[PDB]
Amino acid sequence: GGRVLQDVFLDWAKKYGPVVRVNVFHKTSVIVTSPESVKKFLMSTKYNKDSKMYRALQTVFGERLFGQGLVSECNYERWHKQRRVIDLAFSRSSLVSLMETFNEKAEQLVEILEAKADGQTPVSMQDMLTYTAMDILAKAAFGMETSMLLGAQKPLSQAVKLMLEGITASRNTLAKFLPGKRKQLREVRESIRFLRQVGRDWVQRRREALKRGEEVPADILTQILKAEEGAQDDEGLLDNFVTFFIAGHETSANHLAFTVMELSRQPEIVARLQAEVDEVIGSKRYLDFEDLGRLQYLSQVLKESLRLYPPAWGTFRLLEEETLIDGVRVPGNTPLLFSTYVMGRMDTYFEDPLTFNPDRFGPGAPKPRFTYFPFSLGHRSCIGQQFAQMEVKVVMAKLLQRLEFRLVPGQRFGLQEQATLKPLDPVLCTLRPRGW
Ligand SMILES: CC[C@@H]([C@H](C)O)n1ncn(-c2ccc(N3CCN(c4ccc(OC[C@@H]5CO[C@@](Cn6cncn6)(c6ccc(F)cc6F)C5)cc4)CC3)cc2)c1=O
Ligand code: HEM
Repeated sequence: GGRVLQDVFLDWAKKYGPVVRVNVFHKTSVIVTSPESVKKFLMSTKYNKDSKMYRALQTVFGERLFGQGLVSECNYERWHKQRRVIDLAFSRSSLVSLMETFNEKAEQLVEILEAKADGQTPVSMQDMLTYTAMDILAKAAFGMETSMLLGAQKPLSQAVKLMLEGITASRNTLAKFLPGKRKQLREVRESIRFLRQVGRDWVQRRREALKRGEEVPADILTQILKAEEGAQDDEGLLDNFVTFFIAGHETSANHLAFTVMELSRQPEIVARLQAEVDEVIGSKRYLDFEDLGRLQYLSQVLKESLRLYPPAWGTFRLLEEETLIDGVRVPGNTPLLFSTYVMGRMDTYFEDPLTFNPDRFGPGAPKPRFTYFPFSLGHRSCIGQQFAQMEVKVVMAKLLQRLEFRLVPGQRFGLQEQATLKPLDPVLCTLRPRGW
């Protein structure tokens, strides 16, 4: 069964009102599920991330993973310094110029799949979408080619896989430390060091090029380095390398996987997606930036996919002074937990919440008001939002143009939780070419 901790929180939120104490963490924390509260705490620089919660990202099993990178830096000043600089890499011109990378990798994904489109060969969409998102990220952020889509870098994607399973366990055990052997523990440490070392090398390869007076176009890497000029160590730079290395591919992959998974049982939705893709791009191969804006219906489908299946389920702020929240006195020094997964599944905020219905986001439908935030909100919202929404439309658009998917019998629709929420089963499918 693929219930996650988020599902328990949901149960408790429906039953116990909009402020609920939990005791699964470092502390009595409080899960906060009223829209007004979401607005209050997220939409204000006055509230900041809980350093105690994000320590699980800082280091893992004694090994430095995300450090004080852009996600896990809780101190506002130190965080604003990083964010000002790194923001330059996500300008509109910065993103428009990634379209070629997004197209190249999307195209390459589809060809690999058309090569397997006999209707018998089982293919892990979760693996495939992961390879694609990784190849996009490496090229787009770091100027490097991983070619996982071409069977390359098996150790790299092994290190990522273990690091992530490692995060799952780093939360837990829990009496389960006698059974789950030292093998897993040191493999995770190995993996985490593998990742930092890839960072060291790609920082090297980059510095080498600049030293030969070579011309390097402005980059996420360019901006992470610049955020680090003056530092005694490269250690704050590696934090940011690893953060972007994982954040910039894993959750885009989960989102793609959930979308393909859910679409496999929504034939009407699929037909309408096909109809839209036919009129916007036809059978043309490259999608321009202007084309993405016109995939209106595809936007709604993805928004709806993020409402039921948000990979990044929420966030935590620290409540420093005792405050009254929805009629409940909550003491100072208390961690607040926000969940877009929880709120998206409450019939209080969404009629018939288990029905996948993209019309909820149709033009003219009032936007959800603090009941939906798959990219978080306020100052600590996702820097990579537009980047993600772009690449995901590029991939999904191409799949829809050329392929049809059928989920392999015995594949489940349920969730697991690693660093993020993702499908429990890979998304094993057989494929045919569109029109069969
Ligand atoms: C027995 C022991 C016992 C005692 C000792 O008795 N004990 N005592 C205390 N606890 C304890 C304490 C704490 C927990 N927590 C449970 C989980 N928590 C947690 C924190 C942060 C989270 O952030 C999620 C990231 C955010 O962003 C993403 C997504 N994303 C955005 N853009 C792109 N990707 C992201 C970022 C960067 C990347 F690089 C990749 C990513 F995907 C995902 C999520 C969860 C904290 C630990 C549990 C138990 C015990 O168990
Ligand atoms: C569809 C996939 C994506 C979703 C659902 C997602 C969602 C989120 C959310 C919920 C936050 C977490 C904030 C918190 O812990 O409170 C966030 C932050 C962040 N994400 Fe994304 N994201 C995705 C893709 C991107 C990609 C492509 C990148 C990089 C290119 C990335 C970069 C980051 C970083 C650096 C932050 C921290 C920003 C800051 O605190 O200033 N994400 N993401």
